[PDB]
Amino acid sequence: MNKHSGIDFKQLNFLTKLNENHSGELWKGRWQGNDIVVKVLKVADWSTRKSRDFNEECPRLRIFSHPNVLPVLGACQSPPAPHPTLITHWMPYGSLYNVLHEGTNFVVDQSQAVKFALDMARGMAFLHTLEPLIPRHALNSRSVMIDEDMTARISMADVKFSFQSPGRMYAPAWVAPEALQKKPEDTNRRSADMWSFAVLLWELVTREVPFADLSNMEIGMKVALEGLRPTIPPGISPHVSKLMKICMNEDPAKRPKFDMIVPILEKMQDK
Amino acid sequence: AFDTLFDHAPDKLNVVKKTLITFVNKHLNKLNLEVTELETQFADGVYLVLLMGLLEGYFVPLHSFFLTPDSFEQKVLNVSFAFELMQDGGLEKPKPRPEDIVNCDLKSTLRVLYNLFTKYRNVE
Ligand SMILES: Nc1ncnc2c1ncn2[C@@H]1O[C@H](COP(=O)(O)OP(=O)(O)OP(=O)(O)O)[C@@H](O)[C@H]1O
Ligand SMILES: [Mg+2]
Repeated sequence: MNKHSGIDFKQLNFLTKLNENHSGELWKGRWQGNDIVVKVLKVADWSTRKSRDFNEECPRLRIFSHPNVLPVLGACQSPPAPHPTLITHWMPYGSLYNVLHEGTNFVVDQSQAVKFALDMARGMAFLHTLEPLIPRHALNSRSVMIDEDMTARISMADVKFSFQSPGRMYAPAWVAPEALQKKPEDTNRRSADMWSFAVLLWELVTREVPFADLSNMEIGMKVALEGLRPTIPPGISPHVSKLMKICMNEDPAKRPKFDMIVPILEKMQDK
Repeated sequence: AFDTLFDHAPDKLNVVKKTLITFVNKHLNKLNLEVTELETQFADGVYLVLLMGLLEGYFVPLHSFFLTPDSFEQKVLNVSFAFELMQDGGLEKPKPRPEDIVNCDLKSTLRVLYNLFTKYRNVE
């Protein structure tokens, strides 16, 4: 039997285009009474093998059991769809990146920033209980969405597929030094993800894009080969400094697990 | 087009060469790497891959290509990968074979770089 036929591409209402980039395009749309985004993956040298892989990789993103994980609602198989396509619920505030760096109406306060950190840590702790890990899931501020009640949610629609831009990294500033250089199979993936969270902490503290003045190639090559790191921000609380420093330990084995830092972040909220 | 520029214009050819020496050094110097000879330092494919990332806005994970190729086969793979990235950037499939770059066919080394310069002129 064929378990899942996926979502009918013909049923999607494409309203307005939000982006076109190296992956394909992103639209705001509607489907069966849902406000959604539609991610259209435009893949060179599409093949039956890659289409098979898309349909096996997509179900793992359909995670409906944790408030800080944003599931892929479903996917359109290609064929019969024009391109491999995935849909997710529309998050009114966009990405964490948008909220922190492109917010024209308000600046989120630091209590909200701490809550974002807790939300992300809870979602990553849950994802780290999956066996095996979801492959090619990178944590960065573009791959977390902010829902209508300001809940931060890990974006499963931003997990790269096996065929999607292999050999390229468009957000290296969040990637652990070892993960810039070694195959994922030769890295502790959970520890590499904690480095990404440490960079998120830095981002929430500075309200700056990490290494904003450098190109992605410069970032990856200098972090991997020249010991380039974000500078600890000056005059923040010792408690935040110590947390940032241990999550960004040069030794992957010494970085904490997400379920270890969730109680620290809980105690950092307001009584 | 480019055949006439190589074969039947030595004065113009050297105006384009110095250009390409400035062009690739403009970008690779950001990685503390210098290009002093257009005809032999792109042959192993490494600087072509690094250049493509600098020009199209991505990092290439080091496990995705051979940073220090140890064989003719590895350089050919690097160059082929760089040509794939060129095609991902909108260029049509380059006319030289990847082995021609690894064998320093200057008309091929210059043609690849010429099409890179032409396309990525305004890039900083
Ligand atoms: N579920 C969503 N709800 C609302 N806006 C979203 C949602 N997902 C993405 N967006 C928005 O659309 C923009 C473009 O995202 P897009 O996925 O196309 O590019 P990207 O995340 O930078 O790269 P990539 O293709 O690798 O995922 C985002 O910056 C964000 O503002
Ligand atoms: Mg995305």
